Amino acid sequence: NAMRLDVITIFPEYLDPLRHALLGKAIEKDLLSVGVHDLRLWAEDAHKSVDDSPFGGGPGMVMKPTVWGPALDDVATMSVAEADKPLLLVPTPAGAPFTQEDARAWSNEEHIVFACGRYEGIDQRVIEDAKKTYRVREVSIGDYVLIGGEVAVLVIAEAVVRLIPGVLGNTQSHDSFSDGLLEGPSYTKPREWRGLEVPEVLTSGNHAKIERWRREQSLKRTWEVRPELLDGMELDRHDQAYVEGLRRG
Amino acid sequence: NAMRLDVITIFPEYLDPLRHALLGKAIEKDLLSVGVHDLRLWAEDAHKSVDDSPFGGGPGMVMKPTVWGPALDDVATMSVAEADKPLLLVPTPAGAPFTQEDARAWSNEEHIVFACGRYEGIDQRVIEDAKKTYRVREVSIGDYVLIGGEVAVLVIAEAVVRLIPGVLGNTQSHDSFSDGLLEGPSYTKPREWRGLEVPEVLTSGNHAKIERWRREQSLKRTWEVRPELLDGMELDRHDQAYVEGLRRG
Ligand SMILES: Nc1ncnc2c1ncn2[C@@H]1O[C@H](CSCC[C@H](N)C(=O)O)[C@@H](O)[C@H]1O
Ligand SMILES: Nc1ncnc2c1ncn2[C@@H]1O[C@H](CSCC[C@H](N)C(=O)O)[C@@H](O)[C@H]1O
Repeated sequence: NAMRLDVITIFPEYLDPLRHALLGKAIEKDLLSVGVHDLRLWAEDAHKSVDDSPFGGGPGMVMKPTVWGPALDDVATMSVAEADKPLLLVPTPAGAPFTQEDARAWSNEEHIVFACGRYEGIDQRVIEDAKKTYRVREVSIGDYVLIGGEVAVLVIAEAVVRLIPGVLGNTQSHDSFSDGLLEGPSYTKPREWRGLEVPEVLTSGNHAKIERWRREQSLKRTWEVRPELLDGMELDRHDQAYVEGLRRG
Repeated sequence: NAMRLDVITIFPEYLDPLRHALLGKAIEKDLLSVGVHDLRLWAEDAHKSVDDSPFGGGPGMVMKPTVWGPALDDVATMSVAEADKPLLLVPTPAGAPFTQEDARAWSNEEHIVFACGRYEGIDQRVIEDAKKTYRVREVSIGDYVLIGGEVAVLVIAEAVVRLIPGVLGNTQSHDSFSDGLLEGPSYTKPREWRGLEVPEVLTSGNHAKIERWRREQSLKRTWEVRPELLDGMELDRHDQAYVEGLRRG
């Protein structure tokens, strides 16, 4: 019943946070099992080389199929119709964007393997050949350029594992994007701090007005920061009139 | 001349990867200085409490202004006109998206402080009050929900620090999104592996044809995975005709 994550990387230590904070707690609840594997275990030469110059010339290095292929073959055997193949996630800025829908889908997986790139990335034939053994997804965490895939593993792992029942715990298991909108601001005690008062509606005890305030603040934050998300929705008169009030200042 | 990063968190150990791989090398080149601070140092009660129930009712916990405010005040003094204030980055899924343009801008900063949220996040008054001391940016790394802000610090740090001269090193300092397109696939030796041959143009030595192939493959990957990015560009006849050939199959 535990999700198994296997990560193949030249920097195993980068994945130490998979055993910290909430994911570490998930392991102690038998909800998560983590294996981190040094890609160099599969390098044959004495130099433990994992990369080589790109075909076509040009700078940089590309990771070697003769190392990656055996590594992926071996890790797949660690606890065929497509649905029965394990999932292989390959972080790359040229992959389809990671979405909350992906996180929900992947929370159902029994076994996720991650292939972590560095340098120019992994020879593309590794990804194609891996389809014989895995369901393969290339995935970008956003429109920006990282140094390696390891940090993207940590991102995806957080978003996926927190959707496994029991991981968040009784207090946080109850978010942004859920209804197409960003979440608004939150407040706690004291009522007044450094001259700033919590919105008075929140101390009114009136559940209907508090709930409307929360909706307004979500519309307002979305309008401020991601107004194009509102263009994709049909707002009712209450919400549309509120947003028009923002546009008029 | 070194960029200083200070991170405030209830899980300092999560930031251990700031001293691994390339960022660890950057520290050893005097290009980066990292401080990680336990938020609980600023908790007053014997219980070292950093969070409390939200105003308005409802589940979850919100991090306390009476802990965050002093923490941010103290860390700002660690090596006023707006431009002279340090930059405070506050990861939140309700923040403006992190972009490569942000990464370029922030690579010029002398001092970046990160406030890492957990639970429902940080009382919003902390963010507003912090504007007296910092230039403040709320930033989302993507449209998905994480457990804490620590992993988003690792993401932003990779994307920013790799733009500091000297960090990538002579071999990788020369990417996706640079021209609005995703990068295409890369290949290395051997020419044939598991029945898959590297594209023959790449072994032709013809630089003009190789360069055109690289452009086509970038257009193709973008069309496959992010076709809306092509809608935002005026492609010339060579590129538009190529993409139309993809649409016709
Ligand atoms: N936005 C992103 N999402 C997921 N992984 C990323 C990423 N940015 C970089 N990476 C990881 O970091 C590695 C090196 S960056 C590869 C850079 C390439 N020249 C390009 O710009 O397309 C990638 O192979 C991938 O594993
Ligand atoms: N996409 C994202 N980008 C940056 N930080 C994120 C993030 N998702 C979660 N976080 C971090 O994780 C913390 C807890 S998640 C807060 C969840 C909130 N109820 C909501 O859905 O809006 C946030 O406060 C932030 O620090």
